[PDB]
Amino acid sequence: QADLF
Amino acid sequence: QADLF
Amino acid sequence: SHMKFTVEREHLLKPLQQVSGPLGLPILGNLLLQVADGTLSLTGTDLEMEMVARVALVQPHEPGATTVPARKFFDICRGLPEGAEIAVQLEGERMLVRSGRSRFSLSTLPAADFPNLDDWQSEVEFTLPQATMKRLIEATQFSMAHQDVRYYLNGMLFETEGEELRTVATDGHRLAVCSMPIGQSLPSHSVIVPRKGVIELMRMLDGGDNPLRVQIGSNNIRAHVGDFIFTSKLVDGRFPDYRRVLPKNPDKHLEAGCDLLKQAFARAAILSNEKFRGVRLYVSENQLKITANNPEQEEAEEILDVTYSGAEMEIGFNVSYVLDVLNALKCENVRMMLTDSVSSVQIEDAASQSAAYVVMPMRL
Amino acid sequence: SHMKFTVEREHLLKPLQQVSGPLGGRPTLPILGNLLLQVADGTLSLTGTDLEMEMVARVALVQPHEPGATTVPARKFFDICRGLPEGAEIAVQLEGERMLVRSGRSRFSLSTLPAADFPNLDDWQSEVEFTLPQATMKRLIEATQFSMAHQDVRYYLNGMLFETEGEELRTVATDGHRLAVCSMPIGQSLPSHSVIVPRKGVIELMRMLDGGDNPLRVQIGSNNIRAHVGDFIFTSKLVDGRFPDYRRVLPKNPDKHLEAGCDLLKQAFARAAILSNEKFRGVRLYVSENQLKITANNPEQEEAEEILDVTYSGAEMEIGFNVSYVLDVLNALKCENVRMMLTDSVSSVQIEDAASQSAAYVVMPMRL
Repeated sequence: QADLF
Repeated sequence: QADLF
Repeated sequence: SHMKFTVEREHLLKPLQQVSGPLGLPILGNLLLQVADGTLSLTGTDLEMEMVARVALVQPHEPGATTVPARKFFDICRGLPEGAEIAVQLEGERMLVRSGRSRFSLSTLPAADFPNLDDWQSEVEFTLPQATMKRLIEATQFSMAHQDVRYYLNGMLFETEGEELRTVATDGHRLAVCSMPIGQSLPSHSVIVPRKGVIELMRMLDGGDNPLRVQIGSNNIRAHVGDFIFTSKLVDGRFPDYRRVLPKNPDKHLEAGCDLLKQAFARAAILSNEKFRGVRLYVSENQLKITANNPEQEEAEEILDVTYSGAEMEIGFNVSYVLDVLNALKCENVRMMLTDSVSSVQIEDAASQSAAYVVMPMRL
Repeated sequence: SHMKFTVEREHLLKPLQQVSGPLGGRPTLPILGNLLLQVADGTLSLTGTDLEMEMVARVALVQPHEPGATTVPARKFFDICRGLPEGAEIAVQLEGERMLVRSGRSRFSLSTLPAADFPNLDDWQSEVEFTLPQATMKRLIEATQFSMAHQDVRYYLNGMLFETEGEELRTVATDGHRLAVCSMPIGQSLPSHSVIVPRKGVIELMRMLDGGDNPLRVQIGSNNIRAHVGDFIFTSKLVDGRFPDYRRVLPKNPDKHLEAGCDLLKQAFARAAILSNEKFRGVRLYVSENQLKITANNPEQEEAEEILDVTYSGAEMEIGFNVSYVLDVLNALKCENVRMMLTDSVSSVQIEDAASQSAAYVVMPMRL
């Protein structure tokens, strides 16, 4: 999972 | 609790 | 060796849900699928019992067998749209499920590895309405023991006598007995069905008009309902005899409304000890007084108008056992038949003697 | 100090269930398991608290009463009242350190804790005030609540932003992987204000809305929020942190637009999810001319493939997502058609109802 911010 | 049998 | 079939989703859904019942070891998490001459057979097992469903195959098919994960297969079929055609085929060690432009490739385990119950012979056979079997189980199931060291109590007695089928359940503190006429002469036979088997048999009865056919062996019971076949192993041991458990001469008779009695016991239960659940009953002329107290010295008192003309007496009970009985008796009026402070009570529907309940008191 | 009241069961049941909302978890302080009961000039007040929030219900007393206050076990008191028959009259009075509950020939003696020991939220002053229909507040919370974090170390994410701007009330919720934003017109010019409501408070506030025609009055302070609905008053402390700015989270120029039926997209993702990894929940999306292909695989090498007809004219691309985050969005969008606005494989996606821009959803992808 990539971070949104 | 009393035993039934 | 190359199993293949095509079935409408709506003919697959109920059979998949049903056979999945015994589930909850790898192979044990799978359903056995078998295609042979116009029949798809689906089997689920936990080693103690097995559930089988038969689905007629009206579209071309190729014979064979495999085992597939039950939950994943059911969720796939359930998730497809209403009216979907489901094409299933074995491709090597994988089972393919195709419908529209949806494709699923499931892992499998060999059909030859699926466990079967041992071959057996039927001694007793009878048919009855589904609703009768449901009534019998529902009237007594709550009285079964759970994990008692006396193995034979963690189940339910199924007994044929004369023209009746009877169920008996007890945990050594309370007992429930129900019998129903089934319009056919039967041999005298008694078997203990394990509690998980009782739950599975209950779940297979939709209350519909498809009759239930029962077959009883020395070590097995089998129930046929529509396209479903349930088989369970039986429990060993000497089940208690309800005829000897029923109070000999319960001379003190109390009568009251079932709902009013149930609601008074349910309110008194709130302030009963969480561990012991003891309530105290005081019977006097046309009156019942229910009292409960807990370690915080909180107290509940209920006074009810009842029909009672006997001698005054005090008796203690576990309120959950009393409430279980009243909840099972889905009737207008209840009769409680008492002897003394140290003796069991018999409770029944004041209008029907088909079921009888026996509760041993507590020493408060 | 001789509290006494008599009330009809049906006037007591919904207020008891409501005020009990904030109670339930690890009951550390004993009095937190109790409801505060206060009788004063024609009113019975019932209060439940968990220290962070409080729920108050006011019951008009039409029968004689004597003023006072006590605290009583919430579950036992509610169960007693709920267990009494329809139409029962409930007479309650304090007798020493015990609270008595009488109805018909039913008598209950409950233990108490002093009303003087019941915790109250510190006195505060309202800065913002507005009224809106309950249905509008419900829509705002329901459109975003699922995107709040649970137990994140960035404590400001374990709640929901309540924001007033121009004539709108807006909610924002995010957990650092996905974000939900919804705004509705209030029909009143409002000052610009932003507060974080704790997640337990959001859920409770959500629970008190019956969607009914009773309007909702909101009051916002520096450290508190308060909602008045009919005879109920909910108050919560606010979360003191810097909430992310949705304006900076929304994809800058999502040039690749895909349109498809909401139900068809949701059912295809829900079937593909069955064969996704149980821990990581990864699905792979391949977009091509008027087509979406969804694939999922798990460690057992099982595979699900869904092909859908969609509206799409952009460049071909592959993108991975946690399927639960996608399904959450589609489940929240209770509409006919959806629009997914894409940039590239490493960038967030914006999802919305193709017919309404009132709510917007942003999901960060997974590395394929």
